[PDB]
Amino acid sequence: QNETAKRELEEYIADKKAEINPRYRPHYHISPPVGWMNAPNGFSYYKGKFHLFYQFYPYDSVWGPMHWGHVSSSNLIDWEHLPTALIPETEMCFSGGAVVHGDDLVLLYTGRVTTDTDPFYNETQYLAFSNDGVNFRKYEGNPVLSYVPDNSADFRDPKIWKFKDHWYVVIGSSSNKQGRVLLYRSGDLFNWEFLSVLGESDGDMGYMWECPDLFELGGKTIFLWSPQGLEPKGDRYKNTYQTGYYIGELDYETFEFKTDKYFQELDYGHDFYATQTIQGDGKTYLIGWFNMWEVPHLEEEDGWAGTTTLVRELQLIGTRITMNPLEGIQDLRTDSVHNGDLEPQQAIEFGPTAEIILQGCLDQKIELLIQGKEGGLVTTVTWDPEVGKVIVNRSGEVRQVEWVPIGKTSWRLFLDASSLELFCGEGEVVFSSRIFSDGDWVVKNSSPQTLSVEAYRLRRSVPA
Ligand SMILES: OC[C@H]1O[C@@](CO)(O[C@H]2O[C@H](CO)[C@@H](O)[C@H](O)[C@H]2O)[C@@H](O)[C@@H]1O
Repeated sequence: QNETAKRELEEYIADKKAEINPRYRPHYHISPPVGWMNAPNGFSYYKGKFHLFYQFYPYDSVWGPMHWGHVSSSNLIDWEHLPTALIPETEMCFSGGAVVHGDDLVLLYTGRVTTDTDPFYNETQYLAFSNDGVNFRKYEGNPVLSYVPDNSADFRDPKIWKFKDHWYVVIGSSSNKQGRVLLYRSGDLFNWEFLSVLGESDGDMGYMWECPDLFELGGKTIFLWSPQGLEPKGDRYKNTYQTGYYIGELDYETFEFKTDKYFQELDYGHDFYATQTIQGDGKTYLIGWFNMWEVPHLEEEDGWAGTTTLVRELQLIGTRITMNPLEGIQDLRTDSVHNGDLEPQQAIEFGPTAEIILQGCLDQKIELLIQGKEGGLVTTVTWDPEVGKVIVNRSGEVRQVEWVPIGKTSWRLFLDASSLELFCGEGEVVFSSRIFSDGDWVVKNSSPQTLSVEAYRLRRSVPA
């Protein structure tokens, strides 16, 4: 590693840290120490700790020359910052995965380099290694994988896993302005054999397929990815770009992904894009970037942008991936703020953090009004039984979906200094939206019915 380049960045961060307005900084969501965060990267388990990286531009609250930020956790709730894992050189350090080989945590990441031809960039897969889980050195012979079908300039966001005697990777690409994902495999992590175009847009599924993922859940293969170029369709695909999944079966003989290509959005909120998953304890954990491309970031002017979501546990119930907060998220709970009846127009007061478990009768309207103690911008969460929809109105911008409850009719709502995550029922309908208002959260019952509300303040689990 370049000791000069590193030390200079560590001291830029340690100094720039004092200029970070804390007003919107999350208490219990992963945020960059300073500057810009986008897609989470290389979700891994190495030496008794979950490791997570992320697309990181230290020097400003907007996108720029891509670094890998780095955090670790015992419980997937509390996270410590580590030194910047990857600093760009000739290549920007674009998204990718991480896997444990020997004593080593191995990062497989896309290196984007400039060119002087129409695309004006090229994408290949770079290796970096660590034995201490702190310092990362790039492989002398990078890139280890350069071949992409139709010589497409788009070739990014490898998700690597081990099955039998091979590492497999799914990688995002385009061709004739159609999104696609490519399956490769290696015996040694250095030499990569192309297997198949796992899926491709027929025209209606966008021009680029970012942050692909592939894993088993509920006895099925999930292809989870971030397509760009979907048209809004009724209530769906309203965000700048989408994250969603196909259900099917990956055949490890034919390397064919057999699916009906029934697309579903994972998260119905305003600010959900680009996911990572890991499997352990017989569970499937997922985390996403808690922002959206080409829309205002109200925290930008405070010298930072972006958080992750809460880590969610996945299940496949029928045809639906449910998301729920971690079983032990209740460890965040400090003060018990409310229990039982919350009458019409009655309000609950928090600090910057809130957990609310609410139930009403689904025969009548449910509505929460969420706003700062000192007023400012409003977010409303509504059950409208006329249309059978959950509606998150974030400062006038609507996200809504039909909700057919699996079982539980209760909602679990998590507020952080500048975020909202609504888990409806058993997690079949989830909204993740960034929210901003003036001061400590006040939540008012706007419903024409009394709600049952269990409410807590939540402690910090991440740095300022
Ligand atoms: O930081 C690059 C990293 O982010 C992803 C997913 O968000 O792609 C981004 O890259 C470009 C940044 O301007 C955009 O063209 C693209 O739309 C944006 O999503 C990953 O694909 C990539 O590794």
